[PDB]
Amino acid sequence: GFELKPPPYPLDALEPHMSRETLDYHWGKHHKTYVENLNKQILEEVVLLSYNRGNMLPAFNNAAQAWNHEFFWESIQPGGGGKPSGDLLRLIERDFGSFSDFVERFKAAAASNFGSGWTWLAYKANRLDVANAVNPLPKEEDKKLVIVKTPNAVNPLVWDYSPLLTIDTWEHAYYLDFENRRIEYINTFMEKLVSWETVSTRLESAMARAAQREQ
Amino acid sequence: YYGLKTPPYPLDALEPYMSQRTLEVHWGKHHRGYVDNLNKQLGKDDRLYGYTMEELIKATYNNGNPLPEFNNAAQVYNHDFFWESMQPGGGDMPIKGVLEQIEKDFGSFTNFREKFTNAALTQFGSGWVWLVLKREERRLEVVKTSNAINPLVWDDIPIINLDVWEHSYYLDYKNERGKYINTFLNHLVSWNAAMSRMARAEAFVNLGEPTIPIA
Amino acid sequence: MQTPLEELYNVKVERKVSQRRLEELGVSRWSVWKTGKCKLPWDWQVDQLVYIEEGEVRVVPEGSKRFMQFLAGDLVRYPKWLEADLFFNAPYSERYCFKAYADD
Amino acid sequence: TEDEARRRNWIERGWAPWEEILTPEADFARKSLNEGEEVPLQSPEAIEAFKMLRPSYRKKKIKEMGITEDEWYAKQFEIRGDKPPPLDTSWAGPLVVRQIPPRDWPPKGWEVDRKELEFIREAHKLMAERVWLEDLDKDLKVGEDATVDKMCLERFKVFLKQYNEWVEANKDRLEEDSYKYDQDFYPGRRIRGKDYKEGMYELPFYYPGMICEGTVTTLHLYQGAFVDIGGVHEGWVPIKGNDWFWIRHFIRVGMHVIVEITAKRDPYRFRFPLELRFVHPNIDHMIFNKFDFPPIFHRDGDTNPDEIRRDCGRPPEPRKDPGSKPEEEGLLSDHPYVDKLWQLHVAEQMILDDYEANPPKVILKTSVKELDLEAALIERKYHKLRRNIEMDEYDSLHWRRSLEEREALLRDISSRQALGLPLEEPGRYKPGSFFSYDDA
Amino acid sequence: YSDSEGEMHWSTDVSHAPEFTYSNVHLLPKTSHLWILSGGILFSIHKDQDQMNIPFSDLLAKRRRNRFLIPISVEIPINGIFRRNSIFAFTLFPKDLFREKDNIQLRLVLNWVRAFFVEVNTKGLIRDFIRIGLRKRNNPMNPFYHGTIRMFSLLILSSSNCFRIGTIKNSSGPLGTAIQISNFYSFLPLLTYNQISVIKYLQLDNFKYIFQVIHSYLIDENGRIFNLDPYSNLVLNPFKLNWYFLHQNYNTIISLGQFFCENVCIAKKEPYLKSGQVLIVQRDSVVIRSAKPYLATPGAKVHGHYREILYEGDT
Ligand SMILES: [Fe+3]
Ligand SMILES: [Fe+3]
Repeated sequence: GFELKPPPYPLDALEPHMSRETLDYHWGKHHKTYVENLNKQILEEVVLLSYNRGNMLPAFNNAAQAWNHEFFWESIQPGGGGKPSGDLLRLIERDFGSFSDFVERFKAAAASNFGSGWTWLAYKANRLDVANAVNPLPKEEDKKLVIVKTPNAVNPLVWDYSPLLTIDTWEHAYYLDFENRRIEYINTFMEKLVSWETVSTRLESAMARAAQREQ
Repeated sequence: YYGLKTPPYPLDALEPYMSQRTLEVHWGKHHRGYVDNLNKQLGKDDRLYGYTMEELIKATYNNGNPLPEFNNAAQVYNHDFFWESMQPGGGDMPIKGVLEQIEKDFGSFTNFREKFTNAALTQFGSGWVWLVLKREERRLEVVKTSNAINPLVWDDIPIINLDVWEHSYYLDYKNERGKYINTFLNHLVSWNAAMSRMARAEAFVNLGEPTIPIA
Repeated sequence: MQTPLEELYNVKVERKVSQRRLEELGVSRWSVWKTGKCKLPWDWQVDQLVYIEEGEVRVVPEGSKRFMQFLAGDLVRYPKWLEADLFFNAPYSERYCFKAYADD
Repeated sequence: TEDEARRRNWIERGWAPWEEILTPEADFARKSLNEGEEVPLQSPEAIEAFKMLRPSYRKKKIKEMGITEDEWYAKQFEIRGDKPPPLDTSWAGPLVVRQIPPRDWPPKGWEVDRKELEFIREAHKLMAERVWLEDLDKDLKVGEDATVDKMCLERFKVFLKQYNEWVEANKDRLEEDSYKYDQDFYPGRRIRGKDYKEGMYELPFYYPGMICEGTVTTLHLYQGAFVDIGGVHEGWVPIKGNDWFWIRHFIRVGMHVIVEITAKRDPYRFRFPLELRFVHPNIDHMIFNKFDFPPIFHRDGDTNPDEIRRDCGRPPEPRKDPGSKPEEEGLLSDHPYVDKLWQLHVAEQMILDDYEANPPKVILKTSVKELDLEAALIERKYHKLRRNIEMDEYDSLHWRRSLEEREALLRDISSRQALGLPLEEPGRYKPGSFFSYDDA
Repeated sequence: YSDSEGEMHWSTDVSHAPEFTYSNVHLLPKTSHLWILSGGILFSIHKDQDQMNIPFSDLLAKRRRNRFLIPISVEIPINGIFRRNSIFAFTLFPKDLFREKDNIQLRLVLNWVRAFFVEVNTKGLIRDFIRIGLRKRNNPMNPFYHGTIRMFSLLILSSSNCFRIGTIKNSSGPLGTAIQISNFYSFLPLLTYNQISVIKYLQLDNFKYIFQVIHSYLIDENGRIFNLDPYSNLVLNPFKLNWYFLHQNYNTIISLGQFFCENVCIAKKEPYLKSGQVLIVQRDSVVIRSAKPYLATPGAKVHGHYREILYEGDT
C-alpha cells in the first residue's frame, strides 16, 4: 500500500513560478487521486510489471502517473535555475555541445509535446530483452544523456532508461497560472525551478547503476 | 487556407455552464493557434493545399503514420465541430430522428447516456469523445479517441462532439471531469445539430429500410 | 505510372539540404553507416532520415519495376512500414536518425 | 418462409422482379403449361394467349381497341407492379452560394504568378464567415443594384484569367493524351473529336461543394446516372443494383436536375473523375447499394499492385499473420557487404599464394583492379587478418544499426499504445480463416 | 446444362426459400423462364466496375546467418541434401565479433539443407568452397543493370456479352459553391430534404424555412447579398460572369433493367430486340447484356441460388 507524501518544500515557496492554489490542487487532488486509485487496485517494480512489454495492465496508468508526479516534485526547488556544474556539466557539454543548445532543445521538446505528456532527460543505460543485445566493445559514449518525450503516463524507465529530470507538459500542471502560454511556463520552469543538485544526484545514481551492471 | 470560424453563439452565451474565460482561451488562442499553424504549413505545399478538409485529415493521417500537418488540420476540424455540437440552453431530451436511432442501436437513451459518460470518464489524457455513425454497419456508436484523431480517418461521420482536453474545462471544473461530462449532457449538448449531421449522413449511409415488392 | 514513386510511397527528399536545416537536425553527431557494392533487403518499421555525403543509392520498393534515384547531398526520410530494397554500385556512407512517433 | 427469403434475396443477392417482355409464343408457353401437358385449355388467360399466337388476330384486336400498333408495341414495355410514392423534394432553406476559386488551382506542373495565386487564395478563408437566415434581409440588392458591374469578384476574375490562359495553353495536349490513353469514349471520359465544343469546362474549373445545373444523359444499371454539367467530363451519381428498380421511376434520361460535386479525381486513374449526388430530386432515401471504392483503370503501365493501390486509396494486399512480435526478435548483425569483402579476401589470399609459389557449382568472378595487393603482400611478408577486422567493423555497424532501430521501435510501441495508434500497417496481416560448437 | 458461363436470374414463379434448409435447390410453383446473364484475382486492386485494359585455414572460411563456408574431412550426401541431426564433418570459422541467432546449430552434428560449390576465380586462379546453408530482413532485378469487373465471385463484362441496340442563354454548369447556413448546424449545407428525412431531421425552429421552390442568393467577397429577383430562378454564371435563368424552378419506351425475348418488336420500322437485360439507357440507344431464357414447367428444380455463377455444362 503506497502513500502520498507532501512536497519537501512549502506550498507558498514556489511563488510566482507556481501558485499555491496550483500546487495544492495538483498535489492533493491529482497525485492523491492517482495514489489512492493505485492503492485500491493493489514503485519501479509495479510500473515495470504493469507495462507488460506493451499491453499495459489496468493498474499501469495510476502507478505510472504517481511515479512521474513523485519524480516531478523532487526536481523543483524554490532556489532552482541557473546552470549545473561538474560531471553533469561535462556530460551536458558532451551530449549537447553547449548549455544553451541543451536548454533550447529541451524547451523545443517540451513545447512540441502534443497533448498530455511529459518531456524527459534520461541516462542511456538500457538493456533489451533479446539475445545478441550486448556490445562486446563499449565505447563509453553509448551511455549518454538523451531527450525523450512521452504521452500520458509513459516514462523512459519502461525502456530500461534512467530518468534524471522531467517537466510536466500536462495542461493541468500549468493551466491555472500560465493558461495555454506553454512557452512562458517552460521558460519559467527552466530558469527558476530546475534543481541541478537533484539532477546531479540522479546522474550519479545512474552511473552507479551502470557500474553495478558492468560487473 | 482555412479561416477561424466563430462559434454560432456569443462567447458569453454558455454562462454559467461554461464561463467566458474558457471561451476566450479555447477559441482566442487555442483554436486560433491551430488555424494559424495549419495555414503556414499549407502555404508551403501545393499538394496538401487543394484537398478538402476531410480529404486533408485522411491524407495527412497516412494510415496510422501521421504527417506533420495532421495535428493542425485535425484539431481545427474538431473545434468547429465542438462549437456547433453545443448550443445555448442545450441538453434535455433529443427528439425525432436522433431519438429512435439512439434507442435502436443502444436500447434506450438511458443506456446511451451511461455509455457516453464511461467513454469520457475512462479517457486517459487529452482526447475526444464521439457519437458517430458507422458507414459499413449503419448504426450509431460511441467512440473514445486520443489527441487530435477524429473518426473521419475511419470514414465515419461524427454526430456529437465532446472535448475532454484539460484546457477545455480546467477553469470551471478542473480535475472534476465527472461532473463536467454530466453538465455538458444536461445543459450544453446540442441535439438540434445532431439532426442535420445525421441528415447529412443520410446522403451516404441510408439508415432506412428498402421497399421490397411481393412478386 | 504517371505518379512518381516518392509521392506514392511517401518519401520526403531534401536534395541539396542547406546547412541551416542540417545543423538544426544535429547531423554532425550522428553515427555513420558505410557500404560498398551490396544489396540490403530492409523493411522500415521505424521512420529514419538519411543524409548522403559520398556515394549513390538506388531504392526499389517491393515489387516495383522502377527505382528512386538518390544522389549525394540529399536528405531522405524513409517512411514507416516501407518494404524497399537498397542497391549500391559504389562505396557509400551516410548519416541517419531513427525517429519514433512525434519527436521531430 | 417465403417472405423473409425474398427479402434476403433482395438485400444480399440483388434480386428484383424486372419485367420480362415476352413474345406471344413465350407468353403462351408460360400461360398454357400451367394447366397440364395435353389438356383442353380453360383459363381465360391461356385462351387469350392461344388466340394471340396469330398476328392477324392481334391486329384485329388492336383495331378493335382503336389504337395504333406502334404504341401497342411500346405498351409492352410498361413497368408492372406497384409504383413508388412521388418525391416531395423540400429545400432546406434558401440556396446561398458564393463564387470561390477551386483550392487545387493551379494544376501540377503549371507555374503561375505567386502573388496572383495568394490574392486568389484569400477567398478560401471566407468559408469561416457565418451566414444566418435571419440576416439575409438588411442589404438585399435587387435589380440594378445587383448588376454584374457592381460585383466584387476580383479574386475570381484573376482565377478566371489564369484558367483561360491554362486552357488555351493545354487544350490540345489534353485531347492528345485522351486519344492516346482512352481507346474508346465512355461517359466520364474526355469529350473529344467532333463532339467537343469550345467553352466546355475543364476539370480544374470544378471542385467539391459546387452546385451545378445539369441534364441526365445516361443510365447504367451497375454504375449509376451520368449528368452533363457543362464540362468536358460528365458527372457521375453512383447508383447500382436493386435501387434502380424504384429510382428508374424518378431518374430518367433528359430531365434537368440539381447536383452537388462530392469528389473530383484524376481521370487517368479513376473511371469517373467527377462524382456527384442528386440535390433535386432527393433520392438519398432510395439508395442502399454503395460503392466501397470508386472504380479505377488498370493500365498497361501498371505492373505493381502496390503502386496501383497507392495511386488510389485502396488497402494493401493482406497476408497471413506471422504471429511473431517484431520487438522480441533478435537484432541483426550480418552486413550484406561482408560477402563482397569475403570474395575480395579470398581473391587476395589466392593471389598471394600464387605469387609465393611463382615469384551445384557457382563461379564468383573477380578482377584484380578492385584489390589492395600491396597491403596484402606486406601482411604476408610479416607472417585474424585485416579483412577479418573489416568484416568485424562492418558487422558492428550493422549491429548498432539494429540497436538504434530497436530502441526507436520500443519508443514507438510506448507512444502508440499510450495513444492508441496502430502498431502494424492497417490492411495487412489479417487474422485466421481469412484465406555445442561455441563451447569447443 | 448451361450453354455459356453466366449468372442466374429469375423474376417470379420461383420460390426464394430453398426446398431444404441446407441446399440451393428451388421449386417452381408455376411456369417461368430462368435467365442466364452471360459473363466472361487480388481482392485489393480488383473491385466492382474496374476497367481492366490488361489480362489478369579458418581465416579462409566464413559463417553467417543460417549458413557457413568451408574451403577434418567433409562428408556430403549424394543428393546434396542434409537431414536433421546429420554428420557432415568429423576452429572452422574466424569467430566473428557478432553472431545472430541461427535455426541451424553445430554440436560435428548439423541440426536445426542444400549444399553447392562456391568458386572464386581471379586471373585463372581457382579455389572452390563448400556452402552449407538454409520479413524483408530475413531475405538471404538490379536497377543499375479488355473487360469490366463485376463483383458481388467475379464476372467480366466486355463486348463479347454486351452490345448496343439502336440575362444570357441557359446552359448547364456550376452555380457556385454553396456555403454553410449556421441555422442548420451543418458544415456542408443540406439544401434539400425528402419525405423520410423531412419528418426525421427537421427542427421545430426550421419549420418555416422549408421552401417548395428554389430561392437563390449570391454573396461576393465583401459580404453583400445579391438576388436580382426575389420571386424568380436567377443564378450567376461563374465563367461568363452574367446572370441567367434556371430551367424548371424545381417545384422513354424501354425501361432500365427490363428483360427481352429474342424476337420482341418495338416498332414496325425497327429491327427486333433480342434476349437480354437493359444495361445502359441513352438518348437514342440501349446497351443490352445478353441473356438466355430457359422454360421450366411447374415442379422443376432450380439448381442454384439467385445471382449464382454457372459455368459451361453446369446443371
Ligand atoms: Fe501532472
Ligand atoms: Fe479543444
